[PDB]
Amino acid sequence: SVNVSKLNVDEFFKDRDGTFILHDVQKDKTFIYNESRAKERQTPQSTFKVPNALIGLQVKAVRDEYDVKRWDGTEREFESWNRDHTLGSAMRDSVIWYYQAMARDIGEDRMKDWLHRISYGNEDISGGIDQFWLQSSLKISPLEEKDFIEHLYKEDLPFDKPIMKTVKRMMIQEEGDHYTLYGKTGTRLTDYGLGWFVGFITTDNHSYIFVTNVDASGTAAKNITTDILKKYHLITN
Repeated sequence: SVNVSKLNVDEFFKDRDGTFILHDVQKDKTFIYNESRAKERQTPQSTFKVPNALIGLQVKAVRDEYDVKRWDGTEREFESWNRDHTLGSAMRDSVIWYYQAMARDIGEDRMKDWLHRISYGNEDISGGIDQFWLQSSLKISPLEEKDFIEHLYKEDLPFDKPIMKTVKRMMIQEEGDHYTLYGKTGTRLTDYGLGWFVGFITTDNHSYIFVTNVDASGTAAKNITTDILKKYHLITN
């Protein structure tokens, strides 16, 4: 099994400004590439869909991963956004409008209370109930994102356990024969100059929490992550 203290990911960050964090759950060891950036609080983008979904389910703003919100008919920038969505499909396709509707239903008071309860970054929602995670007031460091995802993995958060199971299932990106990859991307869609992929991977007898944060798109962040996990024989088939 991989010894994360001996990782090297230099080849995947050439000509990039990024950080990579990998935590071995069973061996309780953490590798960090670019610790300075790992400590820098940044806007979470669609990585906020993870805590947003937990809170929205917990307060019954939405019923389950299948809660349908009908598309209003307005053509938006991405084709995948221009159809009816559910909590789960809107996570998979980063459908901002769905999560904005849910955030408005959660409301400022409950959102503030929950972000304080889970100590999510600077907890700053002053940018607006349906805007604060989108290159706005809320900021969280890559290491803080790793801690949050690790708490979700271990279910050391103050949510009902079935809600945490549901949201983790909504994060499934690839279900192979020998591994399951969970994750959420985020991108700053103005310049595509801030990108995230946060999540975890399970194999037989091993699991790992990861965060990639980079001066590129969320897709680039995800591809860097999967390249690293493949290199170390965690993503196989």
